[PDB]
Amino acid sequence: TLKYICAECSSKLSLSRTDAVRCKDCGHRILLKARTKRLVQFEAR
Amino acid sequence: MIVPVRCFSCGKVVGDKWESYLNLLQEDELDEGTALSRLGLKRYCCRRMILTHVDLIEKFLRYNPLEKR
Amino acid sequence: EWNVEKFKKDFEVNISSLDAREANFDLINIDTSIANAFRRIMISEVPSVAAEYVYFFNNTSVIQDEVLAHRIGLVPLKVDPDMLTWVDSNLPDDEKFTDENTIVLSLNVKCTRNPDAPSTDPKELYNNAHVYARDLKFEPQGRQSTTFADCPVVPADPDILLAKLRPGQEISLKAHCILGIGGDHAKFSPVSTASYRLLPQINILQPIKGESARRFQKCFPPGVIGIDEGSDEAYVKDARKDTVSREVLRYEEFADKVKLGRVRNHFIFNVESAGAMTPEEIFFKSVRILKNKAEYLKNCPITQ
Amino acid sequence: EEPDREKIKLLTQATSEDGTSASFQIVEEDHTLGNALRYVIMKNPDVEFCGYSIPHPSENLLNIRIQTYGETTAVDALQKGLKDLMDLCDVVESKFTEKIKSM
Amino acid sequence: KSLQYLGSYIARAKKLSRTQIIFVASYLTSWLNRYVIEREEEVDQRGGMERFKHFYAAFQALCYIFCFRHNIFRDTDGNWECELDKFFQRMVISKFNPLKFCNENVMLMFARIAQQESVAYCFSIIENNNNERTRQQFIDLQSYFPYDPLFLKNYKILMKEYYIEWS
Repeated sequence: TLKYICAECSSKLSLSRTDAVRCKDCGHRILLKARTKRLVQFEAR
Repeated sequence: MIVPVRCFSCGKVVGDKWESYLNLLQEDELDEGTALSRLGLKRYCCRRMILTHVDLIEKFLRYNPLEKR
Repeated sequence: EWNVEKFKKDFEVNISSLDAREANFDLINIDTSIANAFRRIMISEVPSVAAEYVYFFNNTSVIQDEVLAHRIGLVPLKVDPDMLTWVDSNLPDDEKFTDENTIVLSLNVKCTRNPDAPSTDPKELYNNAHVYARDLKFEPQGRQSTTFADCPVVPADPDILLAKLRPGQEISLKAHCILGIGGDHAKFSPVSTASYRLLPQINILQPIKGESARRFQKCFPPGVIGIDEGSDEAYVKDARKDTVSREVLRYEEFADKVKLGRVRNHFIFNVESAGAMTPEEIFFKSVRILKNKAEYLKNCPITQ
Repeated sequence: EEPDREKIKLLTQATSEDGTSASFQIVEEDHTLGNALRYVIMKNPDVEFCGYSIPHPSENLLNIRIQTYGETTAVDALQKGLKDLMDLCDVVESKFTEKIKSM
Repeated sequence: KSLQYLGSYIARAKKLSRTQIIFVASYLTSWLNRYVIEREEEVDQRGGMERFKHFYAAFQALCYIFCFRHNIFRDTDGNWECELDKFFQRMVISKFNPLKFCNENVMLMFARIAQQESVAYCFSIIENNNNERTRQQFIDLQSYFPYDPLFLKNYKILMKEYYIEWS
């Protein structure tokens, strides 16, 4: 499931459209995106 | 950041001995060099990785973006 | 006049010490051109197992993607070669990793806070905060249900500190392994320090007995010069205990009464280990790779 | 039977048809075999000249030259330079196994 | 290339006269013995064997006449046109070694016919090449036989009447 991160209270809340760009456990504005299980590959050099 | 795996010049694996100097001064209670001698301490082409390392990963981990407070 | 029969009658090996990591054995009357090449091959050309391609399905902690991808490749895996075989990069991705060319590893760790009371030991304070090397778990791919059953792929020093974590964070990866020369990258290196040192030889000229002999004792490593009295004045105990400091060559009293030299064919190999192989065995690999390199030119015809 | 003809190449822009003077361009090599091979060739007394030179360390090439007095070509001197270096790597090993077993 | 075109022309042509074969090889032996006076003691000067590229490709193309057209050269008795166990048997042991500088395949066909035909005995000298053995594009002309069989399944039906096969 796509969710995001509240930068302030550290509570992972998702975001649908026609919604406030806010937190909802605190009242914070700036909000950052988390990652999920996705394949990335690297050389060990 | 964390302790390097391999000695840069020589190449001995040095992710091994980072942890015995509190107990060298709390359990063994010595001064510096007596505690800097015994436990497998051998070459000042890689004895630096005791004295030289900073281990800045402790200062990052307090900035967790994933926990309350 | 040199013939290979005559090499055989004056070549000696003095294996002074032979441990499970750091072997130390002397040689006699071989040229430096051969003896460097044994040092040359033991660093580069003896192959070893190392992690090559790291697939992170999830990396969340503070140690970044590419840094921890680099550290896993450095991990010396206690698996003898001539179990895997080489990779061959003239064929695509889904054909490049088989059951025969690739030990397949994986690592899954999540950290969460343990209820504890405090000033608090950060092992007791968080579950799985240290990611040691002994959390890397071998996954048996293909026919590897009995052909690595006696020897599961264990990191040769299982106390390598791969990461530190905090609650919320996780690292979920899958790292393949491969067999490769050390001449490409410095993680395939099957030796800590492959080195030879050339044996010093100390020449005295005058009798230097008495009070002077005590200041010829102390200007060297202690197991080098032995005094009895003027009877047995100052004999060389060990020319191997001494390394070249030349402490005696800055004094006035011994400015000319002693000279220093090297025995120009008596090597002293030191061969440490990477933790995968015994050190005398990687010296056997080196002396046959050069023989593998000698026959292969002979088995090669000259076209133009 | 599949030859691998990349590894030897006799540069005919330096080789006379006397055979006593030639110039081999090895690939995939370095100082590792070169000094070790050249020391073996210089014990054959019919070899008047033998030296190696890596042209440039970036590419993995190797050039050795052998001149002889006659009555042995560079190729008949190259092979005995390789025929002995096989045996010289066995006199090391066979002397070495016999010293492990006495501990 | 033209001599290389000429050599695999004769032995890969069903419809010629049995004296049109001769005059080609009559001239092609005439040129190699017009060749004897001039450039058969110029060999040992300071130069290379690549001076004579024109020679060996001609003698290659002459050997490919004899390889798959030899019984036409057979006269009533079994003798040869201008004594080919004296013409070839000189140039087998000449001061060029043309046994070495022609193609390896067609010279292998030559001695493995001249053994079973008694014109030359050059299998010893091809064996006598042990230690001594602009080149890469000189192989590629000597292996270019222009009259190889057609792999395409449809036009050889026409050329099943004008052409000699590998048999």
